Amino acid sequence: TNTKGKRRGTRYMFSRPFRKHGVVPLATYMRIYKKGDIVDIKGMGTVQKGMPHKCYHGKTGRVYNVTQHAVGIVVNKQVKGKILAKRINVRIEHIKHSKSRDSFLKRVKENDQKKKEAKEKGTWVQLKRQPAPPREAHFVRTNGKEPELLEPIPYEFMA
Amino acid sequence: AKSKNHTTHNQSRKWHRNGIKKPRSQRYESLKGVDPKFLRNMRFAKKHNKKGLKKMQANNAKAMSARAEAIKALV
Amino acid sequence: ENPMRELRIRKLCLNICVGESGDRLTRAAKVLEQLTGQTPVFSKARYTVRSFGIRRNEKIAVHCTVRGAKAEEILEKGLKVREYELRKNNFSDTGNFGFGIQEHIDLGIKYDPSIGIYGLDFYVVLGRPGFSIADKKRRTGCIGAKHRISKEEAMRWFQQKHDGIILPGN
Amino acid sequence: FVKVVKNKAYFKRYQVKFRRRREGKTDYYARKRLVIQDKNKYNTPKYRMIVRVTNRDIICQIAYARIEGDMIVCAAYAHELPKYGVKVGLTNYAAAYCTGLLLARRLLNRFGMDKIYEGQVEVTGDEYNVESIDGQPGAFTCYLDAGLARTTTGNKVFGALKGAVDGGLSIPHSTKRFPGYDSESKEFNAEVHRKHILGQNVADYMRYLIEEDEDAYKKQFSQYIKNNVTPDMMEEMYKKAHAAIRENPVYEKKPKKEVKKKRWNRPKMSLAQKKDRVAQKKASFLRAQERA
Amino acid sequence: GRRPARCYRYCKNKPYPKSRFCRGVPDAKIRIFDLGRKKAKVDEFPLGGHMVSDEYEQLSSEALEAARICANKYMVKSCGRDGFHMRVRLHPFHVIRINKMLSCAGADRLQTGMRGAFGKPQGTVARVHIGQVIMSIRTKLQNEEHVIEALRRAKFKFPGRQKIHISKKWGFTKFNADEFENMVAKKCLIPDGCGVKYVPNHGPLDKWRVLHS
RNA sequence: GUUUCCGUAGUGUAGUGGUUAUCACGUUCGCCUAACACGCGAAAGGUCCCCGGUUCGAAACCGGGCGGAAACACCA
RNA sequence: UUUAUCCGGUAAAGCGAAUGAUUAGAGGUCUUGGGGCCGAAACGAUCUCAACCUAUUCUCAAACUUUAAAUGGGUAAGAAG
RNA sequence: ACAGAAACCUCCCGUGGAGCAGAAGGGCAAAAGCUCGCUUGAUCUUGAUUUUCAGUACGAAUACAGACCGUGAAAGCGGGG
RNA sequence: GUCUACGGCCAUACCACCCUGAACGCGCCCGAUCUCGUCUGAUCUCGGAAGCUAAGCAGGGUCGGGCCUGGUUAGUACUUGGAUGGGAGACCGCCUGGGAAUACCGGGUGCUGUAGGCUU
Ligand SMILES: [Mg+2]
Ligand SMILES: [Mg+2]
Ligand SMILES: [Mg+2]
Ligand SMILES: [Mg+2]
Ligand SMILES: [Mg+2]
Ligand SMILES: [Mg+2]
Ligand SMILES: [Mg+2]
Ligand SMILES: [Mg+2]
Ligand SMILES: [Mg+2]
Repeated sequence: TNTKGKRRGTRYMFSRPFRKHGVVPLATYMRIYKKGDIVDIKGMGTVQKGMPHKCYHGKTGRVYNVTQHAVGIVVNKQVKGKILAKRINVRIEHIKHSKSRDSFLKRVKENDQKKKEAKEKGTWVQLKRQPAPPREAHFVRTNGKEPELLEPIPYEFMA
Repeated sequence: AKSKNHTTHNQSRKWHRNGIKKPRSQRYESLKGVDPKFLRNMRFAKKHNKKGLKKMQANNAKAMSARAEAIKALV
Repeated sequence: ENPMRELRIRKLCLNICVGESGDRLTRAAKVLEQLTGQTPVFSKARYTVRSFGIRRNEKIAVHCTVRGAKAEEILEKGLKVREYELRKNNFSDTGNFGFGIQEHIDLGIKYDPSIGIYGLDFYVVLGRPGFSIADKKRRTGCIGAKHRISKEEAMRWFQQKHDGIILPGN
Repeated sequence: FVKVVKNKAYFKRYQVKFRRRREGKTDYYARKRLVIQDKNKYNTPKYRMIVRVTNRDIICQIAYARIEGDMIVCAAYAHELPKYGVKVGLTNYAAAYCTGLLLARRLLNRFGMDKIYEGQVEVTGDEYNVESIDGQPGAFTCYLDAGLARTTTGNKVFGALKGAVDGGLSIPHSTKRFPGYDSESKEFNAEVHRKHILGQNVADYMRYLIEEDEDAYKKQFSQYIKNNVTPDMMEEMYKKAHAAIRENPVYEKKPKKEVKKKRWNRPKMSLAQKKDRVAQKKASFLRAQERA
Repeated sequence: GRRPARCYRYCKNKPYPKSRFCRGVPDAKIRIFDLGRKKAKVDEFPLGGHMVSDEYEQLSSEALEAARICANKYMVKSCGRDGFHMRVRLHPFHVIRINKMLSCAGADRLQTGMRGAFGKPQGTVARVHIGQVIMSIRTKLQNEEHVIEALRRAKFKFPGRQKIHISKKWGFTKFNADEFENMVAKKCLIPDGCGVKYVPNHGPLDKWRVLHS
């Protein structure tokens, strides 16, 4: 049997990456979070107060609370089946803004724009994304060379 | 009388037979867990919305008649 | 011609190591007191050694740092006991130098049958204007590449202010 | 010989410090403590009053911290004080007052508040603490930033703070280290702050070092003998600045456009100009030593 | 003494290197990984003969022992005591274990069977991959056949199979042998006793100034 | 193989809690004796088994090993 | 499953990158030694072996790591916008 | 100077090779290390959440809020390590 | 062109040495009356303005070490799936997809934020 300890096996997880042991860069606690914002937890060794727990390391969740230097945040945690939407309290040093959201809200700001315009025209524009289509028959042109002849090369034991 | 000591063998089958359910989320989730100084204030904000309903109602008819004028000036 | 490369004394250090911790040390504290004019600090032991009779955090020596004008006045009246002559390996790689004396009465000091004869350790940290860059608090820095006092630059310092005869052979 | 400490491996594993600590300028712990705002606010800035008595001039400036680099809302230097009749001694504790007084008034004329919270007027050197006015805009608040100054009693950094507090800024300050605090009875004289604020620590030095000997005078302060400053006058130099600063604080920065734009830096040498310097040597080496 | 090499032939368990975590290891049997004239120069021994493994297996310390000796003996011979250099390129590094021989006296009364099955160190063993070299010899280009036969005899002290191969390098370096003389004059390569130092167009110019001077 | 116990002067053995090392014998030198004993005075002698760690400091406190010893290996 | 986007320290790799092992020579009175041989002795000469280190080289690590996959885990792809 | 591989003093190099009561593992440099001065946030009081998990306790922990304070120019930090 | 004050990302910024810095500043620097601190005005605190770019700092320079990025190593090592494929076995080949790391070669060497200067 193994030990239930809160920081078991994190020997390699919470470890500051490389050539970064030291002062936390001050930007990381001067960006703002407000309820609704989506956040990806990523623990960190230097700050021990308010750490998450290793099963949330790498997970995302939205924000529901904001205290003086921590953020209440709801993530999903799968347990033997049933997924429990549970809310944890994590100090800011272990948190980033997830740009996972931000591809859309840029497809949105552009979709809303491309619909307000081209509405004075009435021309229906492709608003939906659409997966990578078949590559659309074209030409190839060799100019004045035949292709280069390739031959499988004779084996020889290198060692 | 030795026995098997553990396994997660067909467990994936079992808890996926009723199809692991992402927790059904409604709008308007509970405020339980938010810091008291927020609520202890936002309840006073909510409790006295009505004191100041006269401003809200007349100022609503102002924009309602200014945009009944904006949609009629278009006509 | 050198604007300010005036090789001058930054400090003069005195040390009386007497691994005895009490009398023979409380009396040696008046020697540097009388000779300099400033209360000397009591040093203590780094850790215990058996064969020497010293214990951890037990007081061993008493030392002093004299700078400014009174540092030239004890470096002078220092040598002239060694009669203005030193050895090649006293001028270190870093531009300092040091000479021990054997008896503290030959420095113009009154001898008592109680207050015995403890020689001391003269060491002299040569400097140059702009050396406190290392020691300050805001915006510290390293002292260039030149502007550092070499073993040979500190040699002919002493050959040109106290006219030493610095003698070769270990 | 020895083992070479600075190996190839020393530099491969060596992680540099944060730059502003290489230059030895920034205490970021005590900047993390000072600057970051609580996330019950999420946008409202946290102002600091910065004072860096340099070597010759006392800089004052108020800043909040953004993520691109803290922006400066208002800066007031000590080398602008000659406009208000202070010619000399502008790294001295008396002048850090006028700098911090200027800074406070030049900040309070924007946001239209120069007509309220003027703070102490004449001068006392006592406990003053602006109390925001009901029905009016709340008083301005910031927190003194000492930087790297060992803040023992009398040090000008939080002595320039007394200038801002007298100007109308609500900065939480004690008096435990204002010049005048008696570190053996734990109280105030408050008439020692009288002198130090108006320069009588420099006047009474200017009066001991006149009767005792000359030529120490005129070497300790020549530009105080030149420019026709004297004792019995210094107190009535800063008492005019304290009034002249507070009637017009606004800056009128001098216009600037003349420069012909020459380059007396030295440019970076291109690739091929290094690439031939070798092969410009090694033809001077070869040719030379294939003779003798 | 020791179980036959059968039981410890395959690489089953993760490497068990001698460290603070296993101790009391009996010192490896093979000790001297190179003999002959290891005081040779690169300029006088141009024949990199190899003995390359063809199977992913283990080699006992005592096997590398006999394989070296029996090659020292068909060498200094036809070659002479000076005319070669032999390298063993597998240091027995991984520690092999033995449950404690299930020792019993008489018929028996008890042994506990498997409780604490974990056993003691018994010896050491080399890990070998396909296409990885075991032994390498270098002599004069004159003496090729005697490298082939000296390595051919060492195969018979080894389990599994291994091909004998003559390298295109010069002696023990990494440099293709058709190119050595060219990279020696003009000094892309500088003799360094056995090996050789590849000097690039990288360093300070004075480092050159020594050469071509 | 499992579980215990020790190692200290030439020898057998004390000893402490982490600041010191004993006793007895042996031995060396004198003294008595005609000469040995006996007796009386003085003497010199051990990394405190080999190790690494903890500690201000280990002979003594831990961990490993080496040597000498003791106690279990029952139901068929 | 795509499209974005974070998370990861396993296989492999590396050890002329840390830690830990480890072979060889060249280089070094580095230091120093313990033996020598030629020396009264002498960093004198020549060796030698030890330990270190200056460029190198052979081979390794489950309780080592500069690097670093594959499979894989989060979210997000709107009207509760 | 006595002083030797070790006492004491001085300069230079020193990314951490030390230290952080203990096992290891992480973390740490005008620090979390060492030295001083002032102290009792190791105090009183509701809830919320994390950790083992049935998503029960106990233990331990994380964010708050309300009091009384300690400290510091202050921002802050502190309800054991 | 550049600096000073406060910075962000934290080596393309470090380190080693070499050369050049007009004016503003930054500094070295000169003193201990007061404030404050020391065994020592050495550091810290304070009053200064006689000197100098000697150094820090800035700017460059090095077939420089380091880092940052590309190429190669290599479609190699490894791997998701697949077969009544091979092999006594170790292991190996192919199909369907993904795809690294050194040594070895190149290129680069701090970008900027706000507020103030100087080159008027
Ligand atoms: Mg069974
Ligand atoms: Mg501070
Ligand atoms: Mg793992
Ligand atoms: Mg509280
Ligand atoms: Mg603590
Ligand atoms: Mg001075
Ligand atoms: Mg300069
Ligand atoms: Mg210069
Ligand atoms: Mg380079």
